[PDB]
Amino acid sequence: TFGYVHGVSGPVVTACDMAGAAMYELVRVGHSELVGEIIRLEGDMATIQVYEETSGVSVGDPVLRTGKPLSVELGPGIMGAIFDGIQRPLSDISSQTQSIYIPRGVNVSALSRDIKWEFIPSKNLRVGSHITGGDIYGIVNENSLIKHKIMLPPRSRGSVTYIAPPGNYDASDVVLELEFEGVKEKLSMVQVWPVRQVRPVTEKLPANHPLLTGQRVLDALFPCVQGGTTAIPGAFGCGKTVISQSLSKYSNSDVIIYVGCGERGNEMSEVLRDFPELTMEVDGKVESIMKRTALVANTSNMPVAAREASIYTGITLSEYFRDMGYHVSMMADSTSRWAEALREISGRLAEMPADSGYPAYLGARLASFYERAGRVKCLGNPEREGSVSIVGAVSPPGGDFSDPVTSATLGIVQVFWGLDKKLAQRKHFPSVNWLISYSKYMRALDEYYDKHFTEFVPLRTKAKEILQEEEDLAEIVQLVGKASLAETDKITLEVAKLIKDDFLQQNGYTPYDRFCPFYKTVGMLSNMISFYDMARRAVETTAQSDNKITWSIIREHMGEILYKLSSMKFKDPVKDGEAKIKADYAQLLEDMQNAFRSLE
Amino acid sequence: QAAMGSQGNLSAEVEQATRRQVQGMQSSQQRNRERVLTQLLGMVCDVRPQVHPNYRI
Amino acid sequence: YLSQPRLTYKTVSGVNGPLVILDHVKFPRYAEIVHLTLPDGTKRSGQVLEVSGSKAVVQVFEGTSGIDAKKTSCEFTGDILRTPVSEDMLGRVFNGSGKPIDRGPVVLAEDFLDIMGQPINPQCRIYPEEMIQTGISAIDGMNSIARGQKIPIFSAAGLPHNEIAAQICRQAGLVKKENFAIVFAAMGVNMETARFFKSDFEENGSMDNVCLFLNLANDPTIERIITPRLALTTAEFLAYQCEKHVLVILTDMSSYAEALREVSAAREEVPGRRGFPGYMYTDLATIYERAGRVEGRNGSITQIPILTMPNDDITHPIPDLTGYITEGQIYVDRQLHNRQIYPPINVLPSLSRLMKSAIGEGMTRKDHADVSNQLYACYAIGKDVQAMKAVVGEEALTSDDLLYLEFLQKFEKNFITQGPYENRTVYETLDIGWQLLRIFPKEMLKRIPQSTLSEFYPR
Ligand SMILES: Nc1ncnc2c1ncn2[C@@H]1O[C@H](COP(=O)(O)OP(=O)(O)O)[C@@H](O)[C@H]1O
Ligand SMILES: [Mg+2]
Repeated sequence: TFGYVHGVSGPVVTACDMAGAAMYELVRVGHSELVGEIIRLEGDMATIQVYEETSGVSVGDPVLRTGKPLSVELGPGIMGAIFDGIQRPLSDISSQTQSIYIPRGVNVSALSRDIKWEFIPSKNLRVGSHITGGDIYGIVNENSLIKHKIMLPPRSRGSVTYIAPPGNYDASDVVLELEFEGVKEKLSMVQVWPVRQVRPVTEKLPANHPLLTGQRVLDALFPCVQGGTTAIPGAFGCGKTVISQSLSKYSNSDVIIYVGCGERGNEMSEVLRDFPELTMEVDGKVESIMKRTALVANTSNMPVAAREASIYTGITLSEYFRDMGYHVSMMADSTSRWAEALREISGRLAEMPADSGYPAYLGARLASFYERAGRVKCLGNPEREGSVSIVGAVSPPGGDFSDPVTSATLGIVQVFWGLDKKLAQRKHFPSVNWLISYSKYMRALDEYYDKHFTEFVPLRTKAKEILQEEEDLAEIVQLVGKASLAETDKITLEVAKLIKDDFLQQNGYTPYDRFCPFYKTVGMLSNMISFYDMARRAVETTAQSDNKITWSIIREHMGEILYKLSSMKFKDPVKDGEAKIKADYAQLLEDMQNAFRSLE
Repeated sequence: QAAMGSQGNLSAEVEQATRRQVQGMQSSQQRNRERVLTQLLGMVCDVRPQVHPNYRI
Repeated sequence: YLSQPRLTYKTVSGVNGPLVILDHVKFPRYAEIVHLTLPDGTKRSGQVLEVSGSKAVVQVFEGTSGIDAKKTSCEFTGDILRTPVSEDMLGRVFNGSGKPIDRGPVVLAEDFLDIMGQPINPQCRIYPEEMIQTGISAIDGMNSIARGQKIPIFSAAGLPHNEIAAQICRQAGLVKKENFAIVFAAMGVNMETARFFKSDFEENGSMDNVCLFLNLANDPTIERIITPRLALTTAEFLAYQCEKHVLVILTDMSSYAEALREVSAAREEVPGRRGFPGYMYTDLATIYERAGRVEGRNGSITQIPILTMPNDDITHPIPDLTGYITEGQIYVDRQLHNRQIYPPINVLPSLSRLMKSAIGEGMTRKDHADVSNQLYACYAIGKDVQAMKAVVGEEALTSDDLLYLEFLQKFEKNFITQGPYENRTVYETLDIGWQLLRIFPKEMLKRIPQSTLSEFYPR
């Protein structure tokens, strides 16, 4: 049942006497029992990808062959917890080893077996009942936010022979006993699923509901949807991590799985410190955010091979909660660090590289990762509906969107949130380019917007036309010097500035811009567009008369309106609620109309 | 001139403080030297033969 | 401990570049250190970068010139490069191999630590929430330094990045209105640079709290990629075992990257950009991420990994991959230096990721964040106006544009220009900020809410 180490080249270990080993089986390499996964088979020798540092591993060290593939434990005890790249809890390691460093070769259960969970059965099953994969036969109260559904694993079925009455049970007990054909299966609350296999669904459905983001841009102009996939290929300093944190903090998702794959160590500590201090009311009660989030840490200075396991563990966790009827919006803040791991391993493997040193199958890995997103009808008789969204960062070198990872990613994801380093240098955050970005879900959400708002869509269109027209003018204005501009064009240029400075950018570290409720975004946009139309009309109706209302006349006459419009961001939605904000915006519209009547 | 004399005698204090520390160090280790020799010599005399953990058969 | 005698081999199979390949080795261990003696008595060391069966590939630190095939004698230590560390390393000067060069004795270890180190458990890592007062307005105001932050200075050949680092070493304090142990890795530099820092540390009267590691331009290029780890390993001992606050400065990190690139080429590893290894990022993270505070212990490590940007190319892999790992950068340039501005720090392309937590009520002054953001807006716009005026002429500008040129001109001489020994407080820096911001009318200060302008703007 053992092999022996033949050689070590770093993250790749070669072992012998493993004739019966299959690809993508787990192994334990070394006397510390380091976790690895078999990549290649050459005769009776196996090539092992090891997720822990191989320093100190000797030729001749035993290799334990484990039949089970890389897998994740799924059950109660996930929410609020932080895991490493292979599903080992960091709070349990630190509480058991008393160290500040993560030891190598730690064999710790993913989900604690000491906690006595409060379990209630569905009350609809009886002995002799027929249960199928995905069925829920009880719920565990992890906390007040997420109700943890105990599902029958996929590829399992049979007749019920015993169901645990309501009471206190731990993860080592038996909750459900079922039999199929003589063979009997005893299940606890924890199921095991290979992280490289896609959990099966009844039907993949179109995404027809917004994924609310606490941002003005990245929502009004480039919507994301529940179940959709997007990329943020920002250069260093562009603030893509802050966008990811903002989406996690303030969104309409039920569960967030945050994967720090190659991320700075300070970022995961930042989350653990800040998140417990955030609030999200449930039913009149104030609750912490961490009860509905979970996160995986595989930091930049951790084993590079573990970056692949981290990504697959994250999405597998996301699917698990998707199956329970929750909307999941996971985000892996790197992607490039995963592809980088693939390159380093491919090098050690002496494989023939493709574009820029990356493996030829880079696109294959990204395609199969992102396609696990989507709104689905779940397996299981209870007819759940869920989703997994994926918001993945990319780190193109130099900010040049030409590398194989950015290029392949853009061919897969349906929403492109491109960031511009030259906007970040100006602290124009979020640094969204708004010229190269796009969202392919605009048509999907048009029905939603008409149902709840109506006014939003024509405002979105006019805003894009103004910003695009300003860019078309900026190209020539740089050369002309604003000498040949018509008065109708100067209005576009200055209103476009108004939009850029007050609407597209917001300071996510303030009490007023940390979250931007949609009604506020469309409210203040309506005012900005209403100004555009009234100001453009004012000159269009007077240019041929005996006095033309040039920009300098409206600018001096309505300077107070331009200041009020710029102040619309400083509304503090937590202190001043919807009623005051809408009434305030209505007053600005009246002030504009009255000033225009006195002008024209 | 005042500064040079101060530096001179400041150096004398440095030299005098150093001699104090060196003699104190010698006085301390003289109380443990014999115990350390016994512990170290035992570890040398205790051979402890062993076969490499990875030797097969 | 390791009681078994170590084995000595004369079984060298062959030599290929910097790599000496041995055969007939008993149970080779990966990443173990080998000591070898040349036929002429020269002693050298190297590390096993690959094992396979009875073979092992040793990368020799000093070099492979003079390595024989029949008379070369090698012995395997049986462990990884664990290095002796002690508290009294402060005040000592070492070479890039960890040996003393100050005519003192070898290190009398309190323990032996793995030079590769271990990753700090992110659950016990505590997010930095204290600010360091560098005394430089260009930093303390608009790009604050936190204790536990990683902030390199991006520089270019010929710029005074050595003077800025030296200045920071002496006038780095706290804004709580403190003696930092400095570990300085001088690698890939000439004698005059190393002597400059060594002399400055003595001139500052702080040498008893400074540990130096020197690896000069005329020293082996392979030792240049362990010197940072030697510095950081000592820093980790001091910070996390003895609760001493440590400031670690790594000199031109580009000499690290170039030394690594040479190793990457020698080992035929997969290149990424500009010939650097595809794993350059991972290797840099091993160096950079050895920083920050740890919950339950009163120490910290702050890093300033200054680096030279080849050809002032901010997208060069060295500053690029560093920019992805560290919490921003200070960035100096030639446009300021060529005008005799010191320190020549250009705030526009700079940032501090931990700065947002560091500023404000309970840390410095409540208007800190507002002053910084508006100064960035006004400075960047002034630069945009210069780009315009260079073509259209001064006559094409209006009063809204001239104000930004007035700000830009006054900003660089009042805010950035200081001098090697000008030590300003963070509060004085903000006061200066307001003096410059008050150039504009309230309506143009669009990054600051009226709830702040009404209190501070009138003065
Ligand atoms: N949306 C934002 N709102 C406010 N400040 C931001 C925003 N995005 C970025 N920043 C600022 O700029 C810094 C850079 O963002 P960060 O996410 O660290 O960059 P990266 O793109 O490298 O992940 C942040 O630490 C913060 O100070
Ligand atoms: Mg980031």
